Amino acid sequence: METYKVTKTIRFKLEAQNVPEIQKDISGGLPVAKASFNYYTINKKPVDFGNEKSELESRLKISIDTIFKLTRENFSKKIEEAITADIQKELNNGKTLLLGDVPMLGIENYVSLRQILKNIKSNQKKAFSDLMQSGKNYNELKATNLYLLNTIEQRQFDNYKVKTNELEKLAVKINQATNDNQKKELISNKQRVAKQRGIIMRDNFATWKSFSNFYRTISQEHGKILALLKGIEKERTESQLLKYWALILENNGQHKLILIPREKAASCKQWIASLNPSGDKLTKLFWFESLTYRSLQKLCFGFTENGNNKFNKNIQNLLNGEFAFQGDEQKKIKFYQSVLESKYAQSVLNIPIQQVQADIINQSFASLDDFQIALEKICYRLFAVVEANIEAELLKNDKAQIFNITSSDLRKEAKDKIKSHTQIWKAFWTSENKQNNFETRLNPEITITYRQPKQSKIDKYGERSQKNNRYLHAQYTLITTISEHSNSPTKILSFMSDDEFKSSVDTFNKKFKKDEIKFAFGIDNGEVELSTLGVYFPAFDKTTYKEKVAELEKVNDYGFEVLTIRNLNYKETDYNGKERKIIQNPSYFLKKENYLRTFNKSETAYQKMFTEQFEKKKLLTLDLTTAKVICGHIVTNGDVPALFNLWLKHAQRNIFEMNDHIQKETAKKIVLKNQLDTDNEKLKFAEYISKEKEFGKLNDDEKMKYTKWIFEDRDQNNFTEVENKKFKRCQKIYGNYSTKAKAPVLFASCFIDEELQSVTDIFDVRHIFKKREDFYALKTEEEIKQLIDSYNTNRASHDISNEELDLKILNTKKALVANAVGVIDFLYKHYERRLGGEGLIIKEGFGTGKNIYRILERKLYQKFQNYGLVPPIKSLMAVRANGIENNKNAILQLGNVGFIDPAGTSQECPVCIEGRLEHTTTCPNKCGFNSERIMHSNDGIASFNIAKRGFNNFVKSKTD
RNA sequence: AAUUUCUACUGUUGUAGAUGAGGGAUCUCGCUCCUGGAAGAUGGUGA
RNA sequence: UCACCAUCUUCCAGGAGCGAGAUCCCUCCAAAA
Repeated sequence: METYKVTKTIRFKLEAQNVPEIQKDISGGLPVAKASFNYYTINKKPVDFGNEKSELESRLKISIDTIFKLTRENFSKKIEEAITADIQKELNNGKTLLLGDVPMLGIENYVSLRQILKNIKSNQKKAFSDLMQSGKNYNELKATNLYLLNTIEQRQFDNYKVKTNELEKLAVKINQATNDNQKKELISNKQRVAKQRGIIMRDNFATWKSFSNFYRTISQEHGKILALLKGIEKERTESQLLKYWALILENNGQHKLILIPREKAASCKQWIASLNPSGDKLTKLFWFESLTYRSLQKLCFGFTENGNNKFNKNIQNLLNGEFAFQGDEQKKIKFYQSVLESKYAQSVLNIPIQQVQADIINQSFASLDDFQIALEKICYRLFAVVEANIEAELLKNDKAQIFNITSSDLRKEAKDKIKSHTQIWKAFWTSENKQNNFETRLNPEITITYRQPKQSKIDKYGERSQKNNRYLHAQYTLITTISEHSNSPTKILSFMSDDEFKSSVDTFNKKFKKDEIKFAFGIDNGEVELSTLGVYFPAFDKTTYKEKVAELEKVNDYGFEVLTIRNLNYKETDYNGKERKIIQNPSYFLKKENYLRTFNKSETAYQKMFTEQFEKKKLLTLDLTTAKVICGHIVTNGDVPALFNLWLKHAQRNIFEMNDHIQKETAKKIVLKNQLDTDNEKLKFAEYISKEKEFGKLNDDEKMKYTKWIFEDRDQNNFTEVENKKFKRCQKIYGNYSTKAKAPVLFASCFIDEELQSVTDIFDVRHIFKKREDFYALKTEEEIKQLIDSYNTNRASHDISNEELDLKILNTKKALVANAVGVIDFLYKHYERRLGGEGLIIKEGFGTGKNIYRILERKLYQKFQNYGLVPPIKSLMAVRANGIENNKNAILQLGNVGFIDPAGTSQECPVCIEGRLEHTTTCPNKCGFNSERIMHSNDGIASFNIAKRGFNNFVKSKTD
């Protein structure tokens, strides 16, 4: 399908060769210099600007008389007069009524409208509050000046006073007897009490409420204008760093940067243009020139109204501003064509006269866009010169400054696995690009950043350590931005209104035909670990159980190949006398080349190794948790350690905040256990894992049954379907704790000063830690327990702040999701190629309404956006809406992406549906299904079910 | 504890993923200090 | 029994200073001696 004007920021390492001027000025990257490839774009000198402040001031000097006309709210004349009377008080001394800003805006004589409004608001509430506390009556109220409130009904305040009274009563209960449990309880109640009171006040008070709205109104304009000012001022850098003309020099397969002083710029070009156009004399020079549709606009119009722009002065006859071109694309296009056609234009706009003439001037266009694209399409020009001795002449005369561009990839051309970003940069220079009319486009703007090496790793840690690493040094980082598929419509769905968006996206969705679909994936929502994955094909929809099972027996025909690690413990010794462990990075044992260079072994040994250490399988599901791609291979257990780190930190954070829960001076004994015995603990736990709203509807016996339904076998605790359904609805976080099944979990209960079997605080250690077999290879459970035990009491162990903890976690999350995105991308390609069609990525519709999952959602989307299978959009998380509730048939579609309802889960059998089932266990209905040689675990059945339903919903979905 | 990515693991030239860049307004909720009022426990005030 | 003082504490309201989070919009190529 089509492609998009995707924009990608990119960056490279800079090395100083000669910086006579830059070095004069020489935590994170710091801007130091900004430069452009376009000799015209430099000419926007800062001085080329007026005193914009004064004009904006015209928008701000509101008078008292207009204020009531600035609001949608309706006020009784008496209320309006009172506001005016109040304002008259405030009208004293200062006269310049303003929005409110830096005194530079309006001089100290200024008074903020917002503040005055906020003032009055505060005074009224305060006055009212103390009246309340004093215990006066309605008549008292009426005799007061509370214009905002004295209009309040006799009825209403009754409530409020009563309620107020309630707070007083409650307060003495808190003044006295100082019992925590009840005091907390009491505080809760009061909080509630206050909640509704606010509701009451907020909602039931028209004058108050109205005014509230009024204040909430005035602030919006102030906010809109303030954004403008900030933008303007920030952009309006009086001494803006943009002072250099950017050039490109190539030499010996390496590219160099050149920055020229502005003053010298002019003359430079002159000298430049006199040289030969082509050759193979080693040294080469480059520069950019182009004209843009967007610039035409700003050339043809703009300052025109100001009487400044001299271009339009000379073409007045050709014309009536841009706005005059109302509902007529043929007018603008022909207008423009004339402009171009205009020799005068041709005398100063550096354009391909011949080319423009042949295609632009000569031809007509169906729509404005078409014209636009062509313009910039052609306008983009790349110039080259061949001559030796160039750089010294530039240095000798032009006082130029030069930089070197470098990376890991650059410094070895002679290899295959180049990083994805470097392709772009490389591909840019190629002739084929030029042949295609500069498909890939370099924006004419660049950035230079400085980054002081971080102290923390310098002195005693890498410097004195004599390490190989180069973070401790000074660095110059180049920031650039590139385009893809520029020669394509700049389709934007962002700016649409309500009804508009839905139509547009639907039109988009029409691209995909129901018969084209060949396969559909599915992503489970399970929180036991990251997630689980499945795939489906329509052919599985047979008519009878026997047909379905037989079809399901063709995994050799439909499945995907996989490699599995045999022995994790496996390790070797290299040619340098150090142990390598396979588990830590399998690649060293996969890619033949690396193996040889490391271990000095022969081809046959490699072959024997390969065969012995691994296994091959074909499956219809997968464990996404640990999955990674290596050298075009899928491995379940590729990266154990990534998970491990995740959990560990997981543990660290939750435990640390538990102790740091202002647990001051109280012996909140935090005890770590592998299970829970008493009902008090169990009941105190199930609450954490259920919705309080639905929890309150359970009785004590139901609460007891719920705990048994959690911590006890459900095959013997004969709960009813309604009980199960109620429990499922109560369930908040999906999980498993069946007795001590193959995923044992810990617990971090917190006794209160002793083993008092009545009250406790228990975070589900599902937030803290879980145990898996695989980890053992890394560390022994005893070592694992000892380590974590450090957390609970060892305060000194917490030498690092949260600011680090959080970002470590956040980035750890990023890494997993990145591995995930790799596997999913790989798979998609495979099937596509294998079946010659497009598939559907169906995801459990977890959203804002209902953390990784959000992340997973996002990054997934972007990997697919470069493919153009999905619309362009503001931001996925600012899109989603209703239509995702109470329907097993519901579906939301965005391109090939789709969201559905979470009703129903693993239990539904693939074949007989109704029979509850577990992986490795035969169907209770004896339908004939088996999961022995088709899936990997229990979770696989779920991800199979979700796709099955998702595809059925998609076909059911009808635009008809 | 080799990095445009120091972002992941291993590790002085590997496997993956990386648009992102900058920036700002509004609104809520947590924690400290200040001013006034409410309201409460003592000891002196007159039976 | 009542006006004020002594003492310490709870609460609300209002103001300032500090911290976290949702939600939205913009930025990323143009001139004459």
